[PDB]
Amino acid sequence: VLADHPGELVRTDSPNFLCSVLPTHWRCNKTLPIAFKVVALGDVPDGTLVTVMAGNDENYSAELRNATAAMKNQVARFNDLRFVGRSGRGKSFTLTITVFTNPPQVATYHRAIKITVDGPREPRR
Amino acid sequence: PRVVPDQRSKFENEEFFRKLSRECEIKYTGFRDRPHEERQARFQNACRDGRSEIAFVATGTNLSLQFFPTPSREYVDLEREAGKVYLKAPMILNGVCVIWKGWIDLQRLDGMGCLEFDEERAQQE
DNA sequence: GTTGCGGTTG
DNA sequence: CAACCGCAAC
Repeated sequence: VLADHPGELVRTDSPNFLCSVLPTHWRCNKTLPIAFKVVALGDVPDGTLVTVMAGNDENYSAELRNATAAMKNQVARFNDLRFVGRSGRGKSFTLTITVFTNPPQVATYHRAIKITVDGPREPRR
Repeated sequence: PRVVPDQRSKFENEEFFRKLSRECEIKYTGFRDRPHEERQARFQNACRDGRSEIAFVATGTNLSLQFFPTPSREYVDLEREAGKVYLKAPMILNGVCVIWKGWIDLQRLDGMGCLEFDEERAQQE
């Protein structure tokens, strides 16, 4: 057929997973500009659950929404993943991506995204 | 691939691991919006279910845990000391096999824990 | 439920 | 400047 969907990917801190590129700065509770995806390099059975958690040295555990997804063809696509918790001025969250195989495989993505109440804003006066 | 080619070295050398290899402040991050009493229940229920979510507080590194190699007293230990549960959870973190070991006060819902290099698992990888 | 933008503040 | 708080307009 056509073939073409993972999008823009970056390495995670794990040698077994890549994930979508996230905006550097985004608004809290706001739908992301792309749909967050986790791509597995090594074989991973379909249906394996994948979750996202976030934290940093200021918010030890950020509140998220729709942070669970399932692997289908090596790709776990999140529908509407959102960051609700704030990360702190000049700071960004460290993500924890967990792929539930036995045992689970975990991949972090450091300084992945800064979440603020307003999100990116044009200077203003 | 699931692991990097030299697990032990990654674990003993990268700051990511080193910061987590000595015991430190951890804390249950589940159901953060519910009243504390519930969080206490939720915590234990799920523990008996061989799972839970905890963050290494100082760095904000979050992890979902699976306490299996129903859980065993070896992985979910309730006797050993009262008022708190002792947990063990193997996983592949950023390509290196490790075991997460820590304890949690069943009342405050916080505690101490650290990451331990799991050499047996590593060699089998 | 979403968004953009003014008032403020450190 | 870059946060936060608020909230009018849809």
